[PDB]
Amino acid sequence: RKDINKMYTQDQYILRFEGKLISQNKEDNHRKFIISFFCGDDTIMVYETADKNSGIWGGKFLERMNHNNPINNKPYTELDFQIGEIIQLGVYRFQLLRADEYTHKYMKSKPEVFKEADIEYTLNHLRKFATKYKSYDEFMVLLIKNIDPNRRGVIDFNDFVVGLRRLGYNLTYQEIYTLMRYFDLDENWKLDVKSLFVALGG
Amino acid sequence: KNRYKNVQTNNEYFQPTDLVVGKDVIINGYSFRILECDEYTLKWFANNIVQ
Amino acid sequence: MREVISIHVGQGGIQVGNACWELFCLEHGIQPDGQMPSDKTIGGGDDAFNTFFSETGAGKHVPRAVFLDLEPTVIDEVRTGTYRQLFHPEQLISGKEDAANNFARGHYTIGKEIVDLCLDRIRKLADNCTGLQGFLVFNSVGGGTGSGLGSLLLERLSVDYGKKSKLGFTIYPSPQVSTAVVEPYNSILSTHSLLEHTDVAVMLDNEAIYDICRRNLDIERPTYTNLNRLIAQVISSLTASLRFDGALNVDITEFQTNLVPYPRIHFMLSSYAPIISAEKAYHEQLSVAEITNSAFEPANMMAKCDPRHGKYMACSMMYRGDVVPKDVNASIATIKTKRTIQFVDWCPTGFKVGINYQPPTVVPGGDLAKVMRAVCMISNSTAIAEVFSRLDHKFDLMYAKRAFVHWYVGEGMEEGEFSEAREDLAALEKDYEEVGIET
Amino acid sequence: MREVISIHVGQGGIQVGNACWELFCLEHGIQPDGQMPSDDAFNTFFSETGAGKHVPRAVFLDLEPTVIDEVRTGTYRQLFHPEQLISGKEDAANNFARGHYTIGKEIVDLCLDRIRKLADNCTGLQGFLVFNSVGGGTGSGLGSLLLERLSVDYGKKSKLGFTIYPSPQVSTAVVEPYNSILSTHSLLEHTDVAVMLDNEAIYDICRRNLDIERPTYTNLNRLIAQVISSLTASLRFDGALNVDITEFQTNLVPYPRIHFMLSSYAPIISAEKAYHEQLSVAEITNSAFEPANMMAKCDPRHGKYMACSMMYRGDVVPKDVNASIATIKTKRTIQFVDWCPTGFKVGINYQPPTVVPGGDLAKVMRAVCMISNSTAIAEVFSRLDHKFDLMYAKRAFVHWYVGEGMEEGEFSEAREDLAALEKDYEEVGIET
Amino acid sequence: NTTQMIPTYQDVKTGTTWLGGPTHVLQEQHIPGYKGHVKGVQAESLHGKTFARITAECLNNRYKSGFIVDDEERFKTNYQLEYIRPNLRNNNNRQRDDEVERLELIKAQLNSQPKTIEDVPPIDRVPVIGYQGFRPVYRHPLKQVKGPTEDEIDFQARTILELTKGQKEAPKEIPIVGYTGFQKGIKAENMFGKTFKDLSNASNRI
Amino acid sequence: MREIVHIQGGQCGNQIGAKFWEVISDEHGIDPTGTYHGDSDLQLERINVYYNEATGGRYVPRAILMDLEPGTMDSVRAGPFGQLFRPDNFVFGQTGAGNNWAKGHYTEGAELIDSVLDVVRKEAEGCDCLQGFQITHSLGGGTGSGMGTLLISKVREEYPDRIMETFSVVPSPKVSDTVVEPYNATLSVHQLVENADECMVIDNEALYDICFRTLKLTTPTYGDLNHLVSAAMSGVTCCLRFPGQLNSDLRKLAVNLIPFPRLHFFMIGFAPLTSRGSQQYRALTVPELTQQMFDAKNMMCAADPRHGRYLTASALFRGRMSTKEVDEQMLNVQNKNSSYFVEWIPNNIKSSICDIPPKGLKMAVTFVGNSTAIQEMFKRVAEQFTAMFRRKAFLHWYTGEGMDEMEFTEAESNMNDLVSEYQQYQDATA
Ligand SMILES: Nc1nc2c(ncn2[C@@H]2O[C@H](COP(=O)(O)OP(=O)(O)OP(=O)(O)O)[C@@H](O)[C@H]2O)c(=O)[nH]1
Ligand SMILES: Nc1nc2c(ncn2[C@@H]2O[C@H](COP(=O)(O)OP(=O)(O)OP(=O)(O)O)[C@@H](O)[C@H]2O)c(=O)[nH]1
Ligand SMILES: Nc1nc2c(ncn2[C@@H]2O[C@H](COP(=O)(O)OP(=O)(O)O)[C@@H](O)[C@H]2O)c(=O)[nH]1
Ligand SMILES: [Mg+2]
Ligand SMILES: [Mg+2]
Repeated sequence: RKDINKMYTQDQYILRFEGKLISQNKEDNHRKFIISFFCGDDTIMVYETADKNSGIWGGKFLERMNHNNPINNKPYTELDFQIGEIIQLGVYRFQLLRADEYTHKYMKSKPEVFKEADIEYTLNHLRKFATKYKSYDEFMVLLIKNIDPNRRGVIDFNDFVVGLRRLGYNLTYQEIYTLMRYFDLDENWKLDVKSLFVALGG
Repeated sequence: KNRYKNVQTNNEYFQPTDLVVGKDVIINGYSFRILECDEYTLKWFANNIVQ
Repeated sequence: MREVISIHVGQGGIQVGNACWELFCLEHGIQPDGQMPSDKTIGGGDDAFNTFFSETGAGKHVPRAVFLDLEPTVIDEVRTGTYRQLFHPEQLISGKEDAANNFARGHYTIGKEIVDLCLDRIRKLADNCTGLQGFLVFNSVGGGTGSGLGSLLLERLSVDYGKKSKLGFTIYPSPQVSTAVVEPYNSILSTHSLLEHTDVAVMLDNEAIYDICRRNLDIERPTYTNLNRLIAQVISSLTASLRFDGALNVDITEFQTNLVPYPRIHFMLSSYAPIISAEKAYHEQLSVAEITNSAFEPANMMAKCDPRHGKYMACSMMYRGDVVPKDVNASIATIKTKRTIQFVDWCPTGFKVGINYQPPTVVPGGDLAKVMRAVCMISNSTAIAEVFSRLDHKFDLMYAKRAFVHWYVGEGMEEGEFSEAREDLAALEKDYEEVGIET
Repeated sequence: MREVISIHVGQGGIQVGNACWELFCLEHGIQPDGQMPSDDAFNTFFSETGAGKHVPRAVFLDLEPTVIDEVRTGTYRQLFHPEQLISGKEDAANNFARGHYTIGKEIVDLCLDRIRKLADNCTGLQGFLVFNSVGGGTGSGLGSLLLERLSVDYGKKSKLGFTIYPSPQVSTAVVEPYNSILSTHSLLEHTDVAVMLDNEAIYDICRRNLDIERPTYTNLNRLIAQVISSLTASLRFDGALNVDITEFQTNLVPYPRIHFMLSSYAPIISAEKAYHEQLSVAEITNSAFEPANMMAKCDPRHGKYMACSMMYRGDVVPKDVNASIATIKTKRTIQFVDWCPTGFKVGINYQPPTVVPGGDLAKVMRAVCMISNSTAIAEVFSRLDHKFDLMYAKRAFVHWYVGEGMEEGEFSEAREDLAALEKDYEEVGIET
Repeated sequence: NTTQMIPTYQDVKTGTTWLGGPTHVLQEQHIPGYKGHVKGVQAESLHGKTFARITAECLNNRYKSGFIVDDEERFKTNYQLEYIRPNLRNNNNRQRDDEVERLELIKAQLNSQPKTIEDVPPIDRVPVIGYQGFRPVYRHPLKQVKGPTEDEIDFQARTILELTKGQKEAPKEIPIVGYTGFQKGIKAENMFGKTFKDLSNASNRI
Repeated sequence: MREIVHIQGGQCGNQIGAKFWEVISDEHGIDPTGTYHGDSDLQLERINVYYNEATGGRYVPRAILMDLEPGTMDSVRAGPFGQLFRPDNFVFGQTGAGNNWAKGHYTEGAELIDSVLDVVRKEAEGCDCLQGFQITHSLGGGTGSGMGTLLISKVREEYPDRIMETFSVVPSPKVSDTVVEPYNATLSVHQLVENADECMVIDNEALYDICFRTLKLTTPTYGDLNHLVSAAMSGVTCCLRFPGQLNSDLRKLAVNLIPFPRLHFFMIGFAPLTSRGSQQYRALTVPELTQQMFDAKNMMCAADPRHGRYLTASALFRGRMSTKEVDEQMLNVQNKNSSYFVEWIPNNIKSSICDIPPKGLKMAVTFVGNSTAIQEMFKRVAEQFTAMFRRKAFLHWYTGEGMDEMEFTEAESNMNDLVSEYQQYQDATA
């Protein structure tokens, strides 16, 4: 058989991601890769982007095909594809860099499927972790003194992952991106702790 | 010299009482405002329209 | 690095060319505006859209086309409608006066002063490209403006460019249903010039779809809306293999090298499947095994011809999608065992097989149900002679009373020109008979 | 340290000459008042005053007060040197004789000194750009007389002239044939390089590409304006391959006599349609030689090709030049003359065209200007003679000229030259 | 009119019917082969749109009746109705919105430097040294300039800000290049040198 | 772009346009003040087809008005849409034609017929591209026919590359309004045939029959007759002025309706037309067309249309229709009267489609097919000429203005041959 209802109903959806390859050599560390995921029949695709004058032979790197994770031995479902996660294909390893604005709307559209997408579950995910501190406001107070050592009122992502992981809390990358992307007033990847704080407390 | 529709009254057929100088009237997409009346005309208002 | 450009001329030429883009445009994600969505800001992948278009440095895309017509009505309205933004603003050349169905007007009177602009346009249109496989021109034969300009353009394409393969999808008037009053005249004269310049020509007579629409689509009041579209799928199928991954690809130049037995005889007829009402399409699986058998059904011939009235020289049929190649060997096999269809004597095998994986997309509000498995065929059968015989006679009476001739002479055309046409036809009926006789 | 002095004579140069400065100024970065807004190479047309505004390197002349004064009151009143706009009072009224024999004699002196003053600022004086239309009585001469003295006043200085010749059929005045015949006589043996700018060829540019149904002499300016900015571009910013004024008179004039060349400019596509195409090198340069784009009303196909030099501006890469030129050669419709086996002079510039405000021209990343000198040019010359031939036959409109100082024999002498110039063209084009 | 309402956005995403879809669950149909009078097939001569699709328009009471058409209901070219974008599978160009903004902004800025109220440098008060001209003897030798009245400049600012992400809409919608229509008095008034595409803004704006 | 102008000689033509220019006014949506008050984009796209533009923004037709007497234009100009016309174009004669063809064709017009020629010429020159003319006149009137033809004569001498259309009214056998009708009903035909391209013959008599037998009203008036005829004009150019699957311009019909150079006369009748009350009971459909398009009572021709073999015809439908019912029915429309159709011209029924329907109806059609049935009129009219001429009755009038009987003798001679050559094709067989 071949899923009949699967093909006719959910055919149109197509997700696009940008990523970077990890391997043994320096050879192809800086060139970029664009990953296309057809959810109609769970077929993975590899496409190559080559900048002008770069000298690399632009074109197709892998044809759309179907292959699976050796460890869990279960075909690919929509769950594994997430921002920052690494998917294993063939004898390569790819990393997802950024999502397609078409995708996110599709990404955030279906909670209960991509839980990390649901905005509400994200903050609380961090909220439920605040039980260790005796005083709730203490958990409020310390945060400002941990994530932002300089208390500048604005922070950048590279420190935030280290800053948060500095305390010890465990957040999968797919949760981290969703929070910051919400508070970017001018859409330049600049957090507003106050807006985060105001939601956290006021 | 033929019947003309009256815009002012629900597209009705005109009546003698309509003509009132000092208040404008419109006929078939045109702007008419009278100035005066023939002194013969004044009598006719002066014998029947009175109520 | 592979492409094919479109030629449009004649009222029906413009009208038909209308449908091809929406089916083509929607396939690649190109909305009417040109920027694919306002949302998808990744792109730079699946390099195939060059097969029909070109890139503009940044922004939208341009269809590789030039629009021509001698009337302002249809062309002008196309400048205020839904697709106002796609076609190049200056590429839709327009005339000033109509041909008025007078063939002589379109070949020696009014078409002379407008062919230059297109021929000028074609030069660059080929210039910007790199891998031009061949030209495709759609022209309703039964059009005084469509024909006279239609016939000429094919003439210059032979000398200025030459060996490039040119394809033309003409639509002769229906065997009994007719629209104009002098269609037979603009039939043959349009028939002569293209005889020795067009490598490929396929039958698309209008009436055939009329039965095609009713029998399957179940349309009791079909209008010109649904006649063109089903053809559009015909255009898509033939060029579908040149812009998507395929197990055994077929090239446009690999089409006219396997369906024209002699340089002289260059006509063939086609037919498509499956057409079935979306409200009842799915209850039958046009079945993968029986899809091909649907190909040879006379009732589904897009041309009013009876393939059963002659032998088959060769079949050019293309599927689409994920049909297992093994089925192609089997299903096609059953045809040979069939006795209702017989081949010519000298041709052992006349089947060219092309398999593609991409499935045909569904139009919005159209008739065809979004199907799983389909297939289409392009064939050259001696029965093609059947139509010409009926076409020939229609002129015989007309010239007998030389009616309507007087205006033609007023266009400067040589009366002897008509003389050659009937001489031309003599071989047409004659040559087929010689080919039709077994050794 | 490159300089050039601009000399404007007659209204036609006045209107265009006024037009040309807007194109340059906005390409420099100087506001209309002429004061740098708190922002070297821009010296090419200017001389610093030490502190403050800048004086354009131009001088204006005329025998008519109306046209010149209009500049001296509008937006640019503070642009030029206040006194340099020398002006007379009596116009020749298209009477060529009036422009060089009774009135112009005295007022020429003022011009000679002013240029005499302007050059002193210049240290490496390169040449002169002269603007003047053919269809002008005073316009025909005043430029000539300055041409005669200047050729003997500045020695071997190489110079150029953007003449504007009359259309094959469309003409505003009625005595145009005379001055044109003499004007060539006057300008035949005094100039280095002069371009063909007959107006009628210019209009045809507007309709087909800019899609304008009614452009006046104004729109003719900016489109013509780009030509001036074209040739001189290489001298006044960087480039991967320079081409100077001095390196023109030694690359387009094989013989001392044949010196008439017709140029073209491109691309020219409005801002409301161009965004559909990438504006590629291959598609553009083929527009340069196209018969529909030559700016002089003559057929670039009727005659042989001798040598054509083209200058590019934009962010073009040279390889788009090397590949394209090979394509042009192999064509079987544009053919080169027998005696010039190679005739391409390729120029490349980096800065983009300066989009005019506020103007009609769209925004593009590449522009092309081609200088064509083809044997077919003779069509303009011969057609002029026939008009002159029929007219002079009846001694018409003659007495108005002798009384101003013209000897009857003057008209006869010229007619020899044009055919004499006519004789040269046939000889040069004959293969060995 | 069946297509644009049916397969509604609630039908495709996480729904039952697909793009084509067996669209008989949502509404009442009659599975082709059938005889009778559905009350809306023979009378109104609806074209194309295969019989199955015709039914849904029949009973659902959408229709359009009367021998006399309500002006608009007849004044459409069928070209438009057939080929109306892609509509319902899954959910125009902002062009000329910047054009207007790119249009007035040029107008305003040029109107923001007239040197209002004797703000010109000491020079330029009188004409250039070489002027000729009249220069009437009995007149105020200097020049007088009125200039915009404060609020006039501020008035343009509000419109400029309002247009950018404001209630104001795109002006008309205009053709491409060669439409040979009347264009609302391009000739009745000269409007000669105005960059033909820009004429439409000059044409329909009035 | 493919526009036409208007000219109308005498009273007859002037009245025809009265309800005509009104009709062209309402379809595009123009009020008596000429201001634009439309709703959709269509109603203004091709407004140049009958109107030129001037400063101020008011739209007007391009109509040439001329007549030999002041009585008539002093009546129409005041009526609805009466102010639209260009007062500059107004010129006219001062003595009147006097119901005599002789007086109005050699004495009066000759001195003044240049006047219209200038007014005729100028309006044609200023346009971008000129397509054709439509002239309405009467054969039973003095100035109408007389001055009517010569104006057609001169124009043909200068514009041989265009088409010319003239709607002529010949006197039906019953309702004859002039005793001297046969002569001007006689002389006119010669001149018209030798220069005319397309001719449509309409008889007032058949107009009365249609009114009673279709509209079933009580007292028809001249206004309504204008109501019926004026619409018929809308058949020809309604396709020519808006979109359509297969546009059918004048030359499209011409190449598709004129089988021979010397047969340029047609007979037409309009549908639908139903009594006011019965409008609801009838169910308009394509089937409702064929039964009434070819039906006898819809034929505005005095001659019975079923008394001959049809040669060719064209169809210009109006309203949203799928051609399928347009096409299939016609082929049925031919076989069912194959004995009614000539045999050597296969497929002699033409069809066309216009998206915009006539006002007030969801579907309407105009039918034009070349038929020999008209042969009754020429034969019936012909018999009238020799009966009066042989006696030379009223001959002093014509002989009193410089004419002879040779022109009259020539007029009768060519008439028989034309019909005689017209009736030959009726019996032609393959
Ligand atoms: N398949 C198809 N055929 C059509 C269509 N419209 C018209 N035709 C056919 O085309 C024939 C006439 O040729 P056209 O191309 O429409 O007319 P033309 O080429 O513009 O010539 P002119 O009408 O004289 O200007 C008719 O007899 C129809 O059979 C259409 O929409 N689809
Ligand atoms: N391209 C262009 N040509 C112009 C323009 N104005 C005038 N001409 C040309 O100049 C001719 C008119 O004579 P001009 O040379 O201008 O006269 P002038 O410069 O005032 O000198 P006089 O004739 O002595 O007054 C016309 O035939 C035009 O061809 C312009 O604005 N642009
Ligand atoms: N269509 C139409 N024809 C009319 C009307 N009244 C009269 N006629 C015809 O006009 C003819 C008279 O024309 P006439 O004025 O003598 O023409 P003239 O002498 O050239 O001006 C009569 O035979 C009538 O048949 C009308 O109201 N409508
Ligand atoms: Mg046509
Ligand atoms: Mg002058």
